[PDB]
Amino acid sequence: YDIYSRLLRERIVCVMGPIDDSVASLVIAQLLFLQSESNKKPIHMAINSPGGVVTAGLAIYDTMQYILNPICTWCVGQAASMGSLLLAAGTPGMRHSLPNSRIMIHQPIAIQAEEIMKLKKQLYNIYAKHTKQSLQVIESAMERDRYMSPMEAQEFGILDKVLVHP
Amino acid sequence: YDIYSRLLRERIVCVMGPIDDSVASLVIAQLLFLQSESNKKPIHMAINSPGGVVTAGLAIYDTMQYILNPICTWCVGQAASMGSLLLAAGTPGMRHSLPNSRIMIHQPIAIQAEEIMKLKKQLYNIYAKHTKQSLQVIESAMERDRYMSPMEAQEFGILDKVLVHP
Amino acid sequence: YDIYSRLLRERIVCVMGPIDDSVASLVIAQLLFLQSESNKKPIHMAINSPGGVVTAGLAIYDTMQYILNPICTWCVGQAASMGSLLLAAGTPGMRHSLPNSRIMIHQPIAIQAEEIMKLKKQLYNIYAKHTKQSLQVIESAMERDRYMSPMEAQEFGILDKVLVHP
Amino acid sequence: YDIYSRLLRERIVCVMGPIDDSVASLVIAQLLFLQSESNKKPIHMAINSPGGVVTAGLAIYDTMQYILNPICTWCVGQAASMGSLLLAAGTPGMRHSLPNSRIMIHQPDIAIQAEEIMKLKKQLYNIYAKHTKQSLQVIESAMERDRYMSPMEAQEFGILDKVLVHP
Amino acid sequence: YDIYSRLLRERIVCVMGPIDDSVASLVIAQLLFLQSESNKKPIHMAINSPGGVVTAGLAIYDTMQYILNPICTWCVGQAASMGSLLLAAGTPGMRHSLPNSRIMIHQPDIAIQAEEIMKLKKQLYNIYAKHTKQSLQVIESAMERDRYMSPMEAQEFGILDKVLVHP
Amino acid sequence: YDIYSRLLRERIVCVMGPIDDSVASLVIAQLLFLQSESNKKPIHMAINSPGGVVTAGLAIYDTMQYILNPICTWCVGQAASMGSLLLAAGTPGMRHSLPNSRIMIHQPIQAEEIMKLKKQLYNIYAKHTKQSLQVIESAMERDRYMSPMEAQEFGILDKVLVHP
Amino acid sequence: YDIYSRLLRERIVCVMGPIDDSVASLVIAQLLFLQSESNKKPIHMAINSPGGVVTAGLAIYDTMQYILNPICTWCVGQAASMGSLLLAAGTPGMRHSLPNSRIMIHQPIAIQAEEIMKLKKQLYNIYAKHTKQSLQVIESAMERDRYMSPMEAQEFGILDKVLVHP
Amino acid sequence: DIYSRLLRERIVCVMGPIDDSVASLVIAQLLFLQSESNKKPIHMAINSPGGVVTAGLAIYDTMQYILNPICTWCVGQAASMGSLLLAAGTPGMRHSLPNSRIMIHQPDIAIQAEEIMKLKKQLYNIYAKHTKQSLQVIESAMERDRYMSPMEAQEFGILDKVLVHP
Amino acid sequence: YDIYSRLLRERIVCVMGPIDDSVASLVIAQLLFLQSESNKKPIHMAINSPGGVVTAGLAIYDTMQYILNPICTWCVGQAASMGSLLLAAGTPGMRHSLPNSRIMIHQPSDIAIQAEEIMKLKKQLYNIYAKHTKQSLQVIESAMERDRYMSPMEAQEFGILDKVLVHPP
Amino acid sequence: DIYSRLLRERIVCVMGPIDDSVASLVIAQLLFLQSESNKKPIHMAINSPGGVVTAGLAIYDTMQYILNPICTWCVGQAASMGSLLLAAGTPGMRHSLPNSRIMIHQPIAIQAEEIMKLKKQLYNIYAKHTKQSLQVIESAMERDRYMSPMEAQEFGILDKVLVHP
Ligand SMILES: O=C(NCc1ccc2c(c1)OCO2)c1nnc(Cc2ccc(F)cc2Cl)o1
Ligand SMILES: O=C(NCc1ccc2c(c1)OCO2)c1nnc(Cc2ccc(F)cc2Cl)o1
Ligand SMILES: O=C(NCc1ccc2c(c1)OCO2)c1nnc(Cc2ccc(F)cc2Cl)o1
Ligand SMILES: O=C(NCc1ccc2c(c1)OCO2)c1nnc(Cc2ccc(F)cc2Cl)o1
Ligand SMILES: O=C(NCc1ccc2c(c1)OCO2)c1nnc(Cc2ccc(F)cc2Cl)o1
Ligand SMILES: O=C(NCc1ccc2c(c1)OCO2)c1nnc(Cc2ccc(F)cc2Cl)o1
Ligand SMILES: O=C(NCc1ccc2c(c1)OCO2)c1nnc(Cc2ccc(F)cc2Cl)o1
Ligand SMILES: O=C(NCc1ccc2c(c1)OCO2)c1nnc(Cc2ccc(F)cc2Cl)o1
Ligand SMILES: O=C(NCc1ccc2c(c1)OCO2)c1nnc(Cc2ccc(F)cc2Cl)o1
Ligand SMILES: O=C(NCc1ccc2c(c1)OCO2)c1nnc(Cc2ccc(F)cc2Cl)o1
Repeated sequence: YDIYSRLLRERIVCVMGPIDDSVASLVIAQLLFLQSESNKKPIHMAINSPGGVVTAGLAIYDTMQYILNPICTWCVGQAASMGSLLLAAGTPGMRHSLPNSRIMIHQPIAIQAEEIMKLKKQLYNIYAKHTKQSLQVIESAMERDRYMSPMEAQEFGILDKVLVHP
Repeated sequence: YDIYSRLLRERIVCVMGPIDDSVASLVIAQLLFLQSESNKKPIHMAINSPGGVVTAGLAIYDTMQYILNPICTWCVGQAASMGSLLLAAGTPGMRHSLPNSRIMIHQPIAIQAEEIMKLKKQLYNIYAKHTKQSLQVIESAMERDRYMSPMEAQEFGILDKVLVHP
Repeated sequence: YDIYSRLLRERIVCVMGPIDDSVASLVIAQLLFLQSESNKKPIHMAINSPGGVVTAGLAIYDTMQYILNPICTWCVGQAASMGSLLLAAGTPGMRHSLPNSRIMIHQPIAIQAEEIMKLKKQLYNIYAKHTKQSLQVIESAMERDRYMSPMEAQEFGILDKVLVHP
Repeated sequence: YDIYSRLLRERIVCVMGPIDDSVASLVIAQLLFLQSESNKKPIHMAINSPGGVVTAGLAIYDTMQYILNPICTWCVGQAASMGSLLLAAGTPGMRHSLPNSRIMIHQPDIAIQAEEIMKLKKQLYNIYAKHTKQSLQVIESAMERDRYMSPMEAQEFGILDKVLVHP
Repeated sequence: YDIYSRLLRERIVCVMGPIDDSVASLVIAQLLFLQSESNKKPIHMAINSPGGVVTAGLAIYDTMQYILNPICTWCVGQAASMGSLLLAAGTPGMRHSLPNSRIMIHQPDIAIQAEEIMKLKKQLYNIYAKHTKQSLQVIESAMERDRYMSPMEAQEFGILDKVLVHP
Repeated sequence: YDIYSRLLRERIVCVMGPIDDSVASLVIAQLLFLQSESNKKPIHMAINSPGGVVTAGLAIYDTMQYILNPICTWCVGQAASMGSLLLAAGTPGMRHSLPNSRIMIHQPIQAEEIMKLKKQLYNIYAKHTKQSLQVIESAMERDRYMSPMEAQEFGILDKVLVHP
Repeated sequence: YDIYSRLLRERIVCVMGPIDDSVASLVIAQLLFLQSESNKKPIHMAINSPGGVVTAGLAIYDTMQYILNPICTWCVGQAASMGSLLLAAGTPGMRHSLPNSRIMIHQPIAIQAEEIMKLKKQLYNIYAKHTKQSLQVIESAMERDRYMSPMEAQEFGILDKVLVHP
Repeated sequence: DIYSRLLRERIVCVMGPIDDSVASLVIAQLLFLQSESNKKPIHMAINSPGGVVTAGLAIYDTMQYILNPICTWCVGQAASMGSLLLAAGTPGMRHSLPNSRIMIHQPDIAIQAEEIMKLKKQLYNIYAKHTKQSLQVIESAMERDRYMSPMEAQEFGILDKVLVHP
Repeated sequence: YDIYSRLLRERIVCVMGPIDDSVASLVIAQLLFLQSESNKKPIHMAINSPGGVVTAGLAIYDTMQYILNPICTWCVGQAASMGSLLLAAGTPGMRHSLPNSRIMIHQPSDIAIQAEEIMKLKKQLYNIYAKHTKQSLQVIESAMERDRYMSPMEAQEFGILDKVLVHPP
Repeated sequence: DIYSRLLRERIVCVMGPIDDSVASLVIAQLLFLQSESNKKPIHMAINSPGGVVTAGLAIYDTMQYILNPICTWCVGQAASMGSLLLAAGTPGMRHSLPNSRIMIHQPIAIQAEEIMKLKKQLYNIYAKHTKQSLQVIESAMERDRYMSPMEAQEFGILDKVLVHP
């Protein structure tokens, strides 16, 4: 009996490792499943990812917003690139992080020059929406190759609570 | 059934081999499971690791502090780099080691220079917290490429009991 | 069921092939398992190994000494490097070998120079402890790139009985 | 069920392909298993091997002699190097071969010194001479020739007892 | 159930793809099984093989001759080198072939000496002549030609008995 | 000596194949070389490239503009991506092409920097073809090749020659 | 003649492609050569590099400063990472750049955490010395994953003149 | 050829890792220059992270054997056996450029445990001889995984002069 | 020209690196070269080898003994396996070693041989060692059994080399 | 090049495995030395474990073709086709160093008959130059073993075993 099954029975979705179309398919499938069991019971999303494909990450993001369930996000280990975007996409008041985690919002098929900027500005708006920061701040922050502490990411607007014990 | 399914039925979590994001996910999943069965019954963590990814180790570490269960750590074979951190992070009075084990605290997507130091100082504080040593002592020891014996590591504050037989 | 799953029901643990951190984890779990069913019924350890990782072998060794069960060791095929150490680590009077086996005690993550030298003396003492020989004999014997016959290794203190038929 | 479990349910042990420590562990486990089911019912060992690791073969050899069961050896396809040694190690009167099988006794894990390889060679010399009832000098001179023997040829030599076309 | 499991319930053994010691072990194991179910009920051998190891092919051949069951051979797609030898080794009157199949008897373990390759070649010469009822002069001269035969050609030669478009 | 040296002795620089930092080093070295022998005699640049590294091409481009020699560009086979940029960067009135060639200006680091390079290419094309920025941007958006006469009617090259 | 045997006759040293220990030896040898021909005639260093090994760059830098010749640096194509350091290390008034070149000072054998910061602070001081900026400005500037235009680098102090034509 | 002219000025380049292939070349050039003049000094430019010990000791023994004075120059870095060759220069003629990195901590065929300590103890004596420090000081220093600045190595006794300009 | 073409003008043959049929061919060619030019001037052999193919080493050994020149051997860095055999095969009184070298005579465990033909080769190595070190066969057999290196002074007292030099007097 | 000076002394090196690539060079050097003088002898140094049969027979026939006397020298080892070239020297001029190893056992894709045709061709060539019977050669070549230089001299493969000149 897979341990990841008894995790699903507790409404926990693990987003660990890089994010590609294969990972997104599972996460989205698990999210739509838990919604059918209850569109009211909250869902916990554990994040330990260095990023991945943007479209695959945006696929999870729109799915997190589409469903009606509240989503508790937990940053474990690290949440970088698209991983921090999913972290900030949690239900307001339910975005958590463990004390020694690291948060990074800087960005490290084949597309055109105008297309990467379309996605980049598309990322600017999503961050500003959930962190309630200005577009100019997000641009300057994502330009810095740096990690943030859980307390730093709380001051930036990415997460709400840093917990040592429940 | 499978021997690894029986260790879990006996509240034993194996942290053996190198540590990456994949290993940490299992350990954290196994840790959260045993807590649900009982937030009072202790958990046994067997460690035979040469280290691994820092964020993955801090992920397990933060989870060890998060849960309420007492955690008995056992160094078998060796516990080096992030492995020694998990060993010293056990519940005080329950950090064990077998007689012929070796303990090493020296540290061997990329990051910037200012970021790895944010992690070393993050490791300095965690060691000093559980070994009850000064930051200068932890820093000075970690500068030496060396292993410690169970009795050597016991005086330093890494483990509490050295057992040949119970 | 599986032939190796039926061996476990007969208290037989197979240490064949090279020894690494993966082998030690499996063997230790089986040893801890058989002890739980009965701390009095003996355990049989079949050895056909050319050696392996030192720390992984010492992990099995400390577990062999830790538990209360008597351990019958059987040298089948060959027991070289760390393999002979586990063979000699059996309960006195229960160290066997088949007639055409070869026994070798000579030794063929990165460590420093002092630490591998710390490990050989760690091997010297364990051999000298179980063969009742002097350290000078063990040091001089391990200097010879050579194999011993089962009766020769019995003369040396590595095993007690050489059996052709039961 | 699995055919190899049906073979095991009929006391048949398959020694096919090269021999390494991985093969020997299974064969020894299957032999110790069948002895527990019955130390009196014979065991059938089918051999189609070109040889393999010497220490792994001697593990099977010592195990074949250790147990109390009679062991019927059947050479199908070929038995070379350690395979013929396991073939000749059967219970006298129970060493078989099929008509088109190929028998070879000439020899072609970790490294070894020179003295150890000659130790292993003389260890092979003694085992053959014991079961073929030939002299050691004959075995040494025969093993010097890079050659195969026919099933009938090996019967005159003492490696196998019966060459069967039909039962 | 696996289609290869249901095939066995109808006494069909599939010899398809190249022939090695691994393939021979399966075929021999399945053949011994069906004999236990019935030493009288026939066995069906479907062949779509380009050849393979000689000793592995001889292993199946000797096993086909050893057992008592009648064996129906079917050439499907192609049967070349050792594959055609097993095709001709069927029970007389039970060797079939489909219309668009192709049969080849021309030839393309450890490293073998020169005298050993001829001993295997002469071993193949005799097996063909026994089952095709042809002379050695015909077999050797035919095997010298790098060529395929039609099912009707191979029937005139003695390799198979029936060429069927429909049953 | 080497046939490519007797080409150099006649003021011919070959830019054929993809463009990397290695190609630019040779072209820049050969361009600086021919200028010393004579800052007035023109230089002939044969181009058969599908593109390459942007920075290496701009290195060649900036050097073509830097030197005082007139630059005759020749599109033979094809000139795509950065190759067409070097083709249009020739001295006005000296940009040639053979009849069966094909010219491509569509283009196959951080997002803000990839965009900085694209807009940087827009200006270089518009400068040498004398077309509007919207025209260059809209043209470079189409994944397609142009005929030698089309590239003349666009400002990329001046003459299409069958025989000298 | 060979063009590379002719660049040297004009006191031109090419620093193009990535920088490793092999490139530095060639560059250093050619620099030491040109000084012997004349310790007064200037040397021209063309730079088209995306960076490389830090120690290899410092080898060229110390050699550029050691020799007595004036050094004219030319940024053609790009000068990133260690390339921008060599560009700014030219003789004041002799650091050039072509109009479409791009300059990057952000930085994209194994070392320890304390040692990578020593190299970073070592890069901070070399940049600050030649650009006449504060250490605080350099640290924040090198933190931005971005390239600079030739005019930007002229204001920041990396180069002195931007030439379209001589 | 620049490498033919380097030799014409009595300069021997030891750059990159050190193997038997490098040592043979270096030894040949050293033996060559001694015949040209047993009095004219030889200049050794070193940019190495270390390598095989026996090859380094081969160069060391050859450097000491000949009668010529030997000027050593640390350029870029001199670590492991490279620093040993650096300190093996003629006293008063061991230089280093300001941004170099000197390391004395240690990271052809397999060797036994006793025969790595004999090499390690062999390195201790050579360092103490050429640095004029005690063996106890050298041993404790070589245990620290860290680099020294040229001025630090000047204070430690590895080199004599740190020059920015001559 | 090449620096290796300048050692040759000074009668120096480099046996540096592992030994295969390719290395032996050069050494054999270089050795016959220096003897034909002069059968009286000595030849200097610098050795920095961990061993190699046995037959290739015996090719150098038989060639070293065949020619008339005295041969000065130099152990630099290390001389292990077949390297020490060529080192000990130098003309008596002309076998050198630098102070930090490491000499090994234990053999580590171009075609594949049979079991009987490896003992024919080991005994072939035993006799050559005992001949040049003037130790007993029982000592050489027992010595080559120890997986160990010798110091130049250790290897001198054993009979492998004659002089340990820091500087030439 | 040292190998160019070797040719100036009429020495041809047959070292390493034998393939069509090695044979072409050796034959060219042999054809070269005959043009220089069909009377001055040629020295063939052999340190080979064998190789392709057709390449060896190509070298062998050329050794027999030319009129020059050919001195063969076994250094290190001469196995498979290497021993054939060793015995193919002019009688009385086939030498060997003391520690050399001689092996006569033979350890594109060809058919069984053509492979058996090649062995019998090797049987006859050995018997011709060693002056032995086919029965002796077949039985000797059947043993996977090496011979000493004195052993091979008693067999007829070489003439002199030299320690010093
Ligand atoms: O019926 C639907 N859900 C109920 C459901 C029930 C049980 C599940 C399940 C889903 O998943 C496994 O167990 C549904 N149908 N269409 C959508 C919209 C949609 C939204 C996001 C996305 F990525 C893809 C889609 Cl299609 O929802
Ligand atoms: O304990 C929790 N649920 C009970 C439970 C959890 C997992 C289980 C289980 C029962 O039975 C088998 O598996 C829980 N509450 N919030 C979270 C999110 C989270 C994820 C990772 C992490 F490091 C820290 C946190 Cl807080 O988990
Ligand atoms: O109750 C214990 N065992 C009983 C047991 C029962 C069933 C098992 C089993 C073990 O293993 C599979 O099935 C126990 N006591 N101490 C520990 C910690 C420990 C000690 C030594 C060591 F090498 C590793 C570890 Cl984790 O565990
Ligand atoms: O316990 C034995 N039989 C009972 C048995 C029952 C079920 C089995 C089995 C064995 O094996 C599979 O399932 C036994 N028989 N002989 C020995 C000595 C021995 C010899 C060689 C070796 F490698 C290991 C050993 Cl223990 O033990
Ligand atoms: O008829 C037989 N019934 C026993 C049997 C029953 C069920 C089986 C089986 C075997 O195998 C799986 O299912 C039989 N078995 N073996 C032989 C002789 C033989 C022939 C060829 C060979 F390579 C090896 C041998 Cl031992 O006869
Ligand atoms: O010295 C120059 N010419 C002499 C010369 C002579 C022979 C050559 C050669 C050059 O090249 C091979 O053969 C020179 N002319 N302009 C510059 C500035 C410059 C501009 C761009 C650039 F990428 C590099 C530089 Cl240095 O320098
Ligand atoms: O001979 C020297 N100069 C003249 C010279 C002439 C021709 C050259 C040459 C050098 O090099 C190619 O052709 C010299 N001797 N010592 C130094 C100090 C030094 C400084 C930095 C460095 F990395 C290495 C060293 Cl050695 O310079
Ligand atoms: O005969 C010699 N003439 C000098 C010389 C040497 C090499 C040359 C050269 C001139 O010109 C180009 O190359 C000679 N010098 N040293 C030795 C012995 C020796 C061998 C190896 C070693 F590491 C140390 C030493 Cl001392 O002999
Ligand atoms: O012709 C000989 N010398 C002349 C000569 C001249 C210049 C050389 C050379 C040789 O070598 C390159 O430069 C010669 N002297 N002895 C032999 C017998 C021999 C012994 C061993 C061996 F491996 C090969 C042979 Cl041929 O031949
Ligand atoms: O001396 C001959 N030509 C002149 C010559 C001169 C120098 C050479 C050479 C050839 O070759 C390089 O150096 C010669 N003698 N016989 C033949 C015919 C022949 C014989 C055997 C063979 F395999 C191939 C051929 Cl073509 O030609």
